[PDB]
Amino acid sequence: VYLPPRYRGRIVLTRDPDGEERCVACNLCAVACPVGCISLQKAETKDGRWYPEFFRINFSRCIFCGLCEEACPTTAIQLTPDFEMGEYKRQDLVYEKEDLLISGPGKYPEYNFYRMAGMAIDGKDKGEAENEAKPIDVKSLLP
Amino acid sequence: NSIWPYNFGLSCCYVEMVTSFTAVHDVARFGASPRQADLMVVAGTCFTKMAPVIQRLYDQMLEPKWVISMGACANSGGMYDIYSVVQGVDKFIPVDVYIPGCPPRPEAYMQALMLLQESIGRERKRGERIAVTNLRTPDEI
Amino acid sequence: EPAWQTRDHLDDPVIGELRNRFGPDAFTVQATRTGVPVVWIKREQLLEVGDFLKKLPKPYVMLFDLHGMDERLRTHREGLPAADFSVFYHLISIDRNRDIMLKVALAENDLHVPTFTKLFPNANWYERETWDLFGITFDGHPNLRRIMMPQTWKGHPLRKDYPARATEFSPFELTKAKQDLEMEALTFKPEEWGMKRGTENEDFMFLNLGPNHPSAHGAFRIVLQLDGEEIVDCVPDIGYHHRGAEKMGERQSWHSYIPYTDRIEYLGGCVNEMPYVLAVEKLAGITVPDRVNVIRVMLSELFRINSHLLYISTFIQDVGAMTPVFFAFTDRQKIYDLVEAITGFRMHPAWFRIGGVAHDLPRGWDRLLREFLDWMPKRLASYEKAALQNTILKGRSQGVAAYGAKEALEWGTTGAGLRATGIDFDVRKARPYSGYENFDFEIPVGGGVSDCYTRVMLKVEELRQSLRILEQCLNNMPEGPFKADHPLTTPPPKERTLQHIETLITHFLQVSWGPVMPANESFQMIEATKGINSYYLTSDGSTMSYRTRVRTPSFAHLQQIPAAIRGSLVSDLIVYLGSIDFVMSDVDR
Amino acid sequence: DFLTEAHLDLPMEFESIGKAGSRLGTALAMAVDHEINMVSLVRNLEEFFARESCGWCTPCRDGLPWSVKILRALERGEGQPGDIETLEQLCRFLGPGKTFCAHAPGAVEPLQSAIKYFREEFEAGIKQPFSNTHLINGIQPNLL
Amino acid sequence: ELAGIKDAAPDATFRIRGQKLAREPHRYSGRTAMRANISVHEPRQPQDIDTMFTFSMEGNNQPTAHRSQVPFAWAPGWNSPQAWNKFQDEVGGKLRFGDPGVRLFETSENGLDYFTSVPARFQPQDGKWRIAPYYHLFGSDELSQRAPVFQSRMPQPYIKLNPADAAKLGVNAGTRVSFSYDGNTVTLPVEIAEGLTAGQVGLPMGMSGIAPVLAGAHLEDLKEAQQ
Amino acid sequence: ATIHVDGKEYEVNGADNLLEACLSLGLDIPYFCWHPALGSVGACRQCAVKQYQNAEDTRGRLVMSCMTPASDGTFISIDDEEAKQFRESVVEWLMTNHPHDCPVCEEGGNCHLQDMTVMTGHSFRRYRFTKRTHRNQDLGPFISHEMNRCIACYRCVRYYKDYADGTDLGVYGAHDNVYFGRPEDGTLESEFSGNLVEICPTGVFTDKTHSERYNRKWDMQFAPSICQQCSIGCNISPGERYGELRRIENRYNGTVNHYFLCDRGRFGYGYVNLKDRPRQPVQRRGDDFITLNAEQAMQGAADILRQSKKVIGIGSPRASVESNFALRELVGEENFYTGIAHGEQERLQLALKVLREGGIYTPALREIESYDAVLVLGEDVTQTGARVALAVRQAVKGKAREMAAAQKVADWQIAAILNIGQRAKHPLFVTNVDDTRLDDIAAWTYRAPVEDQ
Ligand code: SF4
Ligand code: SF4
Ligand code: SF4
Ligand code: SF4
Ligand code: SF4
Ligand code: SF4
Ligand code: SF4
Ligand code: FES
Ligand SMILES: [Mg+2]
Ligand SMILES: [Mg+2]
Ligand SMILES: [Mg+2]
Ligand SMILES: [Mg+2]
Ligand SMILES: [Mg+2]
Ligand SMILES: [Mg+2]
Ligand SMILES: [Mg+2]
Repeated sequence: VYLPPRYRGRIVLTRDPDGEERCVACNLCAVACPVGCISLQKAETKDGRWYPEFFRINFSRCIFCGLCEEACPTTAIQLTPDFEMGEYKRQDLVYEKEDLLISGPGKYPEYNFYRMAGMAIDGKDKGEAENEAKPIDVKSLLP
Repeated sequence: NSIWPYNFGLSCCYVEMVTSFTAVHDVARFGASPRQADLMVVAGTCFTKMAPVIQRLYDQMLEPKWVISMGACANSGGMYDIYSVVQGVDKFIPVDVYIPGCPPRPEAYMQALMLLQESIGRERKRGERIAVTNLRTPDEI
Repeated sequence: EPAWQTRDHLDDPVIGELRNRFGPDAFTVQATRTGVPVVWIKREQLLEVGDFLKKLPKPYVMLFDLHGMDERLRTHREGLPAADFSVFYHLISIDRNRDIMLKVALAENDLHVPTFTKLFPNANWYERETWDLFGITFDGHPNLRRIMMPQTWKGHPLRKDYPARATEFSPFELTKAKQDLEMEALTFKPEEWGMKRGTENEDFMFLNLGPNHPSAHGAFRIVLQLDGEEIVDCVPDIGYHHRGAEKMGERQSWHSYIPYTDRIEYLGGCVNEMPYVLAVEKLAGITVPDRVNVIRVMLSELFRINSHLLYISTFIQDVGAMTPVFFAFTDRQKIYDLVEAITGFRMHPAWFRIGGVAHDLPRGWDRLLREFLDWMPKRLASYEKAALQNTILKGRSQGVAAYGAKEALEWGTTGAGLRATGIDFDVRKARPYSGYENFDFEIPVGGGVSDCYTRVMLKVEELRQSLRILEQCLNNMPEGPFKADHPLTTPPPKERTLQHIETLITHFLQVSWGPVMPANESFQMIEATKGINSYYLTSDGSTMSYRTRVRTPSFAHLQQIPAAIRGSLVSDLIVYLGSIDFVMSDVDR
Repeated sequence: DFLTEAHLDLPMEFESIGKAGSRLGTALAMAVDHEINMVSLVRNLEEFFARESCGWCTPCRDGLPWSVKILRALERGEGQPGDIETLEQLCRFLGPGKTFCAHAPGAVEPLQSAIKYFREEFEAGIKQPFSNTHLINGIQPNLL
Repeated sequence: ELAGIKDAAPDATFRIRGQKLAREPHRYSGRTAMRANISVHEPRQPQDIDTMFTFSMEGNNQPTAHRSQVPFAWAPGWNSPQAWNKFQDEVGGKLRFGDPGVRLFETSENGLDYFTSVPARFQPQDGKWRIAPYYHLFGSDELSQRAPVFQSRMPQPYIKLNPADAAKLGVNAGTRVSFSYDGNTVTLPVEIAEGLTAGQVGLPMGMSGIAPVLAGAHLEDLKEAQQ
Repeated sequence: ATIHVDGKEYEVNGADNLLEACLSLGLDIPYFCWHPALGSVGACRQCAVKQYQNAEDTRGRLVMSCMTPASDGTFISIDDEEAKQFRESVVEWLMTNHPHDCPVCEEGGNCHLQDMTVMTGHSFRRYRFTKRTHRNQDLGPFISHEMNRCIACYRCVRYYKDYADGTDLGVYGAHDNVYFGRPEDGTLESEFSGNLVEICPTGVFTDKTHSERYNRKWDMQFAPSICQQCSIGCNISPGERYGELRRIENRYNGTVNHYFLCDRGRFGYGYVNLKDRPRQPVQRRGDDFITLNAEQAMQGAADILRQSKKVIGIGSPRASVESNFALRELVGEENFYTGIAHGEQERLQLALKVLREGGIYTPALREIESYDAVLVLGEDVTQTGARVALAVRQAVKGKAREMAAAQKVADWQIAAILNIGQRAKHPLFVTNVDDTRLDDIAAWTYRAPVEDQ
């Protein structure tokens, strides 16, 4: 069986070129879902990094529309060509981040949202984003 | 190794697995009613009107009976959390094997038959899916 | 004119006639973004305006749609009479390529309207459904039973004050609804279903034909009244495939509702989301580029070919004898592979977006479509000649359930039912939509009678034209965007929202709260795989629809069945059901 | 506003120079000789008018730096199509009444007045294809 | 006397065009998955027989609705707090259709008499310290102080003292001090208060260990911490 | 009092600006720096509407809605092509320097800048150059600080300093490098600084108490509730998600706390999320605790209470009108004891007597901003009920408004009203045992014992 690169398949969470997970827990995929089968909570790493505390997707309701993947602004969640096993209890069809978080970057290999964002994390400082200038202090001498 | 499925597919799930037998062992080689059935396959949306029909077709078949709930509409409601749809076949029928998708591929039904017959005679499948580095980009064919 | 601007049709020869015959105060013409003049008639002048429209130089000879609307909670209703509920009648005329939408205002207490079942006979089921979903009674209806919900229902779903979500499951109510069926399968009284009680010496068996049969795409529970083995009267019993899809449009934003449009009537992937997307584009004010138009017509042609192949094969096989055209299903799978390579979803693609399309076509769709257009034509020719030279088909299905232009007009029949009587009315050619006008394809019609054989032959030569449209699409696909640059396109082209803050803000708000469509009303009528269906959206200025009315064709095609087969045998009814292209999800929405 | 050599004979008073397009300010003229690139001079003026502003109103505070950056790119040779048409849009939207004070209406007078008379020296800097995105890998760009 | 609390808000069965008022935005997310870890069969939405609101979105929250109890401000295109412009008749004015409150009493015709009781001048007693109430916004409320966020914000316990009376003892600016009011012997640091009248001591009212009832009472003995 | 907006003819109060009147009529004009409580300053320039005259001037002039008097013979047009383009370009200029972080912003689906960017129909970036960046400050344990997202609308500074009299927040720098924060890291001293989380249109000032356990606005579940940390009835709207109170937002009430809360009420809500709160009725069988049902608890309690020689009840002054009553009914009228000390109650019923039986009108919380003189005799109003302190602060600025209205200055031009005042205030005489927070504005403070006061 051959499946198109097209996402339809089994939702999956990916990681950026680094080791860190892509998701930033903004809830843009949880609200765009027609069915309402995504439910997460944002937690904050020590320095500044947003990440999902728990991520949970009800696969007994998911219709695999692909609206979630289309809404995610950080390319964290994607639809990959593979089907879920048909579980026995229906309770075991609720995936909880541990199951979903893949080891790789998925379809888009080099995109790093936090290289674009303007807020500081451990990696990048205030003036180290993409197309950004070093912060000029108001107490400067230059006019 | 003897199952004669009575496919109760209502909605687009039915016409999606219209060729379910293709991936079958005993059927399609002779040697069709719920009165002599062993396996019921609920595939389409479970409406508040078809529910008595489904329940009576369940009580007509005899006790060594296993029901498979295909699709995301039979499992739990669906995208249709609406006033006229029962929110899952398991609300009134004890399901044995669930299958996700909208609609699921015939491979899913084949694998469901195998997985159910293995009950008589993610955690177990997580390592493979969890750790895949890269995928084919959506730009070719 | 941008082809979507709010315009009242005061320069339309029909409102001038309505003014000449009723005076310039009997109605108020509303300015909408539909293509039809919306006049607000009074309840008392309804039956004398409808008949006047029916009797004209070039009359309005089809009632296309008739449903209510709940206005109790509607802020932006300027230029409209005071109303709580309202019923609208969209009358189609064919001799002049024009439509008109009458409207009647209603109060919550005095909630009733005279019945249209005397002018246009295809208003029986429409009024039954309007009374089922809204509490609007119709004074003078033959029988006004609930058609979509069971008779034991208590509320009226489509009202505003009715929760649109499933309620706690009721096992004892399921128990009662299951036991009472098996018990009261005892007296199929003619009076409740309107069957006049027979003669008491004929077959009073009242066979509830096919509660679950593969000929009809669903339960459909048709009830029969036979005298010998003839039918003398039959009433269909629908409602068994009704997932609330018009009330769901009021719970989902303009963007999230697209998968529901796909499920409205399966077998057609993008054919069903084309009218919704074009109607919400009218509501927004978007004019998609040429590339989007050609992409949409290519996808809808692929799905039309798919559904036509399935229908032809199923009828040929189900008549009793057939050549092993096992492959046509193989070709269906092939088309599905193409749709999967393009949209990524195969079945229910949910590809069409507001103001464009989800992705730009894949890099290798050219060869993918060219191999298909080189593999299909000879197969279809074989397909056309085997279905014609098969005399068993021309014997078992010829003159089985025949009606003429008059009946097809008065029962709301469209598609291949119509257009086989000789009424060359096709939406692609009459009212071109989504850059349909730029293709060369002749619309096949029939001569006089319209029976099963003629309908099937028409759907057969309705394939070569779809293949010609596909070949033209492949030969000249314009270069340009796949999403119209417009502040309301949904959502903004990804590669920009991933790196630009304005586009990110737009995408954020459009997928979180939904796009804000300004207050207005829109309508789009297309030619579906089986008949004509259209979306009549009403935006109250919010981020979701205030009302979504889907006119599906299989409704009227099923309503016509009792009139079409009276004095015919049960096998005639079976081949009739096998010939009218209909789906039960299409019927019940 | 800049003025060419033809306007050199009109009397130095408010009405005459006001009708000639320019405006008599402190009546202390400046003569720009041929060896001065106009884009460099207008950049030197707009960077003063942008760095010397205050922060109160958006059109000045946030639009003068954009003109400064466009002019730096034009004098470096990294202009792009839509630059001069973006500068001209700044001369209409920073005019009198659109900003809180008169600093920006006068700040954008030499710019438009140099564009009018010497557009060639501004176009000569546009040597790039407009591009603003970075081509994310898995997304196909929206074409034109 | 409370006959006016019946009009403070409409009772249950109050509907807006049949609909009851909504507690959640229309696009409330994660409805079939936010309770999935406990059980995948989602429960019925909770029933609110008490009031006119529903614990769901199947309700009504429109700017032009004819009620004065608004759960939140949202209008199409105006997501933020600025959505309160659509809910008031004139922006910055009262909420359209009035404001949700009923004064129980209205000003009387005739007033009280003059209270002919002037208190005598405060003369400080030797060996007794009248407690002057010092109230803090953070930490002076019984329930707010329990918030783990106010622990960072609330001040440290202290006992303010007049310099003329801090120097009268040996205590200086930060020395702990023990004092007895009842059975309890509290020991708090000392801060100098130049504005406080001499024969008084300050105490943070409400702050744990000091009951607000300790306002006007006099602690009988105060001395150094006796370490 | 009869303006013409886009051909239509409306009736407006001719005493307020065109932005206020057009927003009261239901029309949609974008605006960042106007606030219906802080007057109008023409800083952001984003509420531009074309203004004609003669009803036949076909070439009007762009003018800011919030600064034109909206007099009788006024002809404007919100939808003019030039006005549309200017309003759009005005947000484009703000977007030139914005940080690509909506996903990580504390306020998505709640941001006013997102609303106005989607409203002006701007969804395409022509800017190409670098953005200016800023370093943040530590403002306290309540509200955060992300100066990258500032659009320099001046609402924070105007509110915090001219309205609430903060004295430790202002603007620094100039020329597109402007900065709004504290002079140095440290906690914000003002009691009413929480309102900066909603006064600021962008996500620069966002509260930490919600930022820790965050949830987008749509996910929240609100209900009309009343602040319970103070004697005033400030109308709040607390939001819940995943079964715990996430934040407390302000709920407009044009008679009590129109737009502003305290910090004790906005941030002191964390006592409902405690993990030690009682969640089931338990019984102490000697030394052990056994969890009971609801019916079990009621049956047991009634069985023990029915065998009692007398049952008394002690209600509190923080329950509700029913909870106390309900209890009163359970124990008898006689056995119901108000859970406050004798002296705590005597001077509570005396205050109630002064309010009821004393023929003097007790103003609402917003009517306090309309009184000439104030005598705060014995109360630390800032620390006990602080919204009354903000209302008094608004009342003492009344003399500047009188001086401005005597010179025919409109009541929405706040800059001119303040400039005409020049630290001239109505008399206010506070009185307390020690210094207060209303001494900077008071004419004289009396520091003395509660007998000398
Ligand atoms: S999956 Fe995507 S949209 Fe959802 S929270 Fe993570 S980054 Fe946001
Ligand atoms: S693809 Fe599945 S999980 Fe994602 S939005 Fe659609 S239904 Fe929900
Ligand atoms: S699960 Fe999907 S394909 Fe199957 S019946 Fe339901 S909506 Fe149709
Ligand atoms: S135009 Fe004037 S007021 Fe506006 S920012 Fe420039 S100097 Fe300041
Ligand atoms: S302040 Fe508003 S526009 Fe700016 S990043 Fe945050 S949410 Fe987006
Ligand atoms: S910090 Fe906020 S309120 Fe202050 S100027 Fe910037 S955007 Fe406006
Ligand atoms: S003044 Fe402050 S503490 Fe008192 S009720 Fe209002 S918000 Fe709550
Ligand atoms: S709101 Fe009027 S200038 Fe900013
Ligand atoms: Mg309750
Ligand atoms: Mg005013
Ligand atoms: Mg920093
Ligand atoms: Mg810091
Ligand atoms: Mg500083
Ligand atoms: Mg903020
Ligand atoms: Mg009671």
